[PDB]
Amino acid sequence: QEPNKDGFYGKFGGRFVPETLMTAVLELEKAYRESQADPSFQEELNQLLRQYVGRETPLYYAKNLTQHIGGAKIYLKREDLNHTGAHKINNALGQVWLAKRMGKKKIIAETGAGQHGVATATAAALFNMECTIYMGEEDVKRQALNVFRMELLGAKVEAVTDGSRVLKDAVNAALRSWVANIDDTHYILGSALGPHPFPEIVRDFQSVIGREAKQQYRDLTGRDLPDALVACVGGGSNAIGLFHPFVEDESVAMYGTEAAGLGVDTEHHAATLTKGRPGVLHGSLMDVLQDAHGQILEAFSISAGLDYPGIGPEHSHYHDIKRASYVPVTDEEALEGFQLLSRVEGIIPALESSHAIAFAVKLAKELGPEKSMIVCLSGRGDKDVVQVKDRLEADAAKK
Amino acid sequence: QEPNKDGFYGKFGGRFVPETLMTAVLELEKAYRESQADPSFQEELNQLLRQYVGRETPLYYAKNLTQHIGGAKIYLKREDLNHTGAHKINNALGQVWLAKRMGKKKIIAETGAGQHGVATATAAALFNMECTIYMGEEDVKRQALNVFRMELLGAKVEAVTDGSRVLKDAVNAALRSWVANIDDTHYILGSALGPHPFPEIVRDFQSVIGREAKQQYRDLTGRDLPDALVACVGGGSNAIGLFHPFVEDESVAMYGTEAAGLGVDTEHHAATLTKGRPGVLHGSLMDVLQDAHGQILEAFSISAGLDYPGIGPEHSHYHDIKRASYVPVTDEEALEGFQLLSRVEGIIPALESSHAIAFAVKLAKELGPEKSMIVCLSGRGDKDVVQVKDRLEADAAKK
Amino acid sequence: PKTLTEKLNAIKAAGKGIFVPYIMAGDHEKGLDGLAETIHFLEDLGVSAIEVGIPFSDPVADGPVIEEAGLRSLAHGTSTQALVETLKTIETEIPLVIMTYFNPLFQYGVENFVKDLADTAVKGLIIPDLPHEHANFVEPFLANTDIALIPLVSLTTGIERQKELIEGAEGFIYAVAIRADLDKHLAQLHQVADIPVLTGFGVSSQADLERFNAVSDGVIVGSKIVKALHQGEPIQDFIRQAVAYQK
Amino acid sequence: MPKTLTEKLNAIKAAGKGIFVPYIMAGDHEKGLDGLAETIHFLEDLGVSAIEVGIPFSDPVADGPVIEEAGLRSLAHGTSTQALVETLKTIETEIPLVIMTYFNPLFQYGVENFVKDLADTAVKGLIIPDLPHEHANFVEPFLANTDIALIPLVSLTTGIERQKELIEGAEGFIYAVAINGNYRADLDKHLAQLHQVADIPVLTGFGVSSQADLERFNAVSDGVIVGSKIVKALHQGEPIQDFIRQAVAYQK
Repeated sequence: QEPNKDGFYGKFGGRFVPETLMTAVLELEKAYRESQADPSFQEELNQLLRQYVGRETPLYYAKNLTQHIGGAKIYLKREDLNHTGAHKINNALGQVWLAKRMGKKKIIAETGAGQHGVATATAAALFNMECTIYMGEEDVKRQALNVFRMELLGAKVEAVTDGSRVLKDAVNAALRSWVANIDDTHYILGSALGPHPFPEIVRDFQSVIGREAKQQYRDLTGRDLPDALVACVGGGSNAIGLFHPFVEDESVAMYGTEAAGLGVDTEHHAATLTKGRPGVLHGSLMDVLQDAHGQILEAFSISAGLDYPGIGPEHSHYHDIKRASYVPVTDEEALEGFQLLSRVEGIIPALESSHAIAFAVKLAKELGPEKSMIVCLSGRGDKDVVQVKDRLEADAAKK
Repeated sequence: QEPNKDGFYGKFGGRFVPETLMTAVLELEKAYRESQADPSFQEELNQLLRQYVGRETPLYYAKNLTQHIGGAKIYLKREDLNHTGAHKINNALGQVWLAKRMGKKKIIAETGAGQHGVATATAAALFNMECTIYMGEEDVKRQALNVFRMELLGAKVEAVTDGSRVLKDAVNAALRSWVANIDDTHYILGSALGPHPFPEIVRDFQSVIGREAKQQYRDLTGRDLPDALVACVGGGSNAIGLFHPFVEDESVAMYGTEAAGLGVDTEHHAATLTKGRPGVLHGSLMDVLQDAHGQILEAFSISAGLDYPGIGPEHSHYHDIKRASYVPVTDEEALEGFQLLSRVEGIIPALESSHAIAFAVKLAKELGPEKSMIVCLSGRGDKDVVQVKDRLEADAAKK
Repeated sequence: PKTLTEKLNAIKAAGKGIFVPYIMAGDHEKGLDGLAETIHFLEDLGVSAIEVGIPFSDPVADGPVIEEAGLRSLAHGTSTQALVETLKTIETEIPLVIMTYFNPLFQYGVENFVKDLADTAVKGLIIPDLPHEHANFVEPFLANTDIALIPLVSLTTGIERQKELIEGAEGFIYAVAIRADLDKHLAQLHQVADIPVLTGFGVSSQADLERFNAVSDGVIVGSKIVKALHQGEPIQDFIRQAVAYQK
Repeated sequence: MPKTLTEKLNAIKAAGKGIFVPYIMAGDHEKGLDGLAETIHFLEDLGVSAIEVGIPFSDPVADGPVIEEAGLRSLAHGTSTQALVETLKTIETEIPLVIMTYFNPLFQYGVENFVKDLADTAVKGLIIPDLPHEHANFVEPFLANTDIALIPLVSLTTGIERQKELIEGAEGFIYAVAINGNYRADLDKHLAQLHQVADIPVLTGFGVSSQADLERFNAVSDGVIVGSKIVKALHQGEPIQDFIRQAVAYQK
């Protein structure tokens, strides 16, 4: 099975968590199977995804971008058109709905930049559930606007003063609050990381990306399968949501674009599968950037949503059995893609998705105009206009 | 007809423009009739709105908001889910695609807040056409983010330095450019306010809102027609696009919410149909805020997208023949509607649409649980988060 | 047969060039009280007519110098009603051509505007934002009156469009343009025109006034004269040489 | 066949004495791992039962804020599993040592390499907080026919059936942990129930900051593990020596 009984995708995954947390993830796996056996659960979620989030998102043939590159045809899975403007809402809405079926009343999560905190707070307000988002205090001071967004949606943001007051401390604060209030609180992991069954739950809720693209590509082009799939990779939620519905279609190649930061051979990157190796972190056996003694190294990227040292266990499995390729994409390469898609197609992409766009133009030249690819446009770039404008202005006066 | 050959909806409308501009308007109407006779023009436009913009937008039954108010069922036509986050793109796309049919190569427009500038630049990029957005210099120094947005989309932002350097000067700068280059340039009017055939063209491109909503209401509820329609009015584009497909259904009431600013009885408001009388402005005979000597008064509103002194002539017709009621909504009521929808439904609305939410709350209580209404959620309110945050922090300090 | 048509046809028959200054009502230190002083100043120079503008808050066919004069006039409180009251005390032999955008005229009432100016020197009317397609808002009110509705014609339009706007026109024809390509358009218009044609471009020197006298029947000056009277600059000698120009 | 740690701790229990196990972070010292011998002999001369010795890890999930800071202090010196092994081979002591490490540093070093390199040291136990019972097959096979006991951790709030599943065949001692910390009377009852079904000493790893806390937990279990109070004191240069004397001398 994938994952198997103990939560392994091949050699990777599991639930390497303390016994105090083992009770919560066991209960969560049991409640998850019961929701899969119930047809009324998936039906209510399908209708809400349709009427509230706006699914299904179109598969848009980027005609201008395709003609500009002169290579393979590029089809963009328009996840940027979701309510909230990114894919994260698929997982959070599915997990809040699961929390309602469990009889829970409180929703908690952590965030760094703020994306998962907004998606979680949105899904909680839809279901009239109390929401608490844990942030490191140093992140609260830097994200006053996202803090206002989450409070606008009715959520309470709890600043974590302990430790370094960053995302690493908010994760522990949220996990400790999850165990303490297990009888009425559900913790929503934001990506395809963490202990079993979180990678499986996040994958299935994000599989609406690939299942729609597969049927949309056929109804649109008349062909059977695209030749390649491309998605950016942080923890791996949007990539595995696009890949998994195609995993048994051997002719469809898969590419996950990693954040190479300043350069794969520099001190500031996030290329997990290019420079990392298997280790145990965040309750999962996975590839992770680490020193020779097993200490986790800091990840760097121009896009905050991709600076994670690890990667989902299912992606490490794909990388192991050579089912998917994982390519580094640099800070500057992602900036070109951000500006390119804006003026060529009129779509302002997120800095995360710009890594996929950037590699998309590379792969397009390689495959030639006789092939086709589906790129997951994970999010819109409004949250990144301020950062990009400063970066291009600072570099203008300096060069 | 409506409008007749002279461009009049009952008593309002017309082509009150100088003779230098009449040729551009007469060419526009001629070519527009050609696009209505060619079936491929709609087939192509229908697919792009589907693939690129994201139509059809869902009609969302706001369950929480309906039970919170305790009255009529509230259905939200989710124009906030459009690409670019607003309804303007419906009109910019149709008019640029109309300009593509006319053999034009350059697209121009003016904007104050920047929303129509962004929408026009987005549509021009889609069809690979040159775009210049005329913007008053006082607006350019205050909207650095939207100016960078328009430049990201490949558009040139022409800072109008002549005159008082406001939206009034940008209209002149844009219209002079249109006539001087009429062989290659087309001018995009932002709302349903202007000389014939612009109000008719804008209404028809925006009629996808009410056309989709009529069928979506029947598919979702099994009932025949809603009892009321609510929409905010600036120039009138999103409201007439919701109203017009229902115009022949007498049982459907229509409500347009005007920006009342600090108060209708004060000097800072924008309630055109409440405190205005018929005048001639922007090349059309319409209701407009003016003094006793014909000078056009300045309009004020918390939402800059609604501070227009006049209103589209078809609304003046709707208002005169009692087809639609027009009700004012103060800034304070809209500011509460902004926070109410964000917390109850997890949807952050535009400050413009917050006027519609504010009135829909009142109307839902009055109609009762046995009735239903469709509210046009014209746009999302990410663009308004910064402003609302500062306003809420300023109101707490003073009181 | 109205007064403005015959007054200007005589200037053309006498070999002289028609000269129509364009002032803005209320643009003075004393406001509208200085209008009599301004009209009588230009009368001693022998001008053919006088274009008087009504300041509007949202002008569309005015240059930066004229728009700057309209705002200067709005401060003193100049309105259509206030100008009509002043014109009842204006006594002059020069015909006056009232320029106004349609909304100040629409609010005051078209019929009230005509009836209250019958015994005045108002002989022509220019409404830039009132096209030929909406002449019914004004033309029926000008029958049995001595006020001519001045048509504006764009030289770059088709000749059938021009002959459509000139049919039955009185007073004069106002030629507008969106440099040698215009001379062919303006001469073809003078060919099919029964009344005089006038050019309302930005003439700044004597050479510009003469360049159009070979093809039109006269010029209209505004920016140069309005800016000179505001800044206290010499203009009095420039107007003399323009009137005395022989053709 | 029987592990040494089980027998040594039974002897403390047999003498009517509570088991006292200090918890220190290896490398949390002015001179890093070079201060480990000093700290151990300092605790040995106080007569403690066993010494829990921690391996610092960059992302702990089960330590309190005092121990988390001790791990950061230790990593600055460059403390690694490899260097601790080298240090432990030179440490002579009669006190049994219990390695505390999160699984990744052990996983990178190699569990078999770790066990075999520590064959003739004072290491008698092993605590891996993030290696639950469901993944014990990563370590348990390599501990067969050695003198290193895999210490199981038990959450008191769980069901007695789950707790017994974790205890089955355990050696050394049982590490009772509790979520967070009326409520305190239910802890003593859940803790005393685990003491019954258990066949080896049951040690409390909760908040022990005084002699009253120590004597409270000895009424329902066999001893306590003190970490934060000793780590904070040793680093801040605070007195702790007398607190350990009274703790060791406690007569049940």
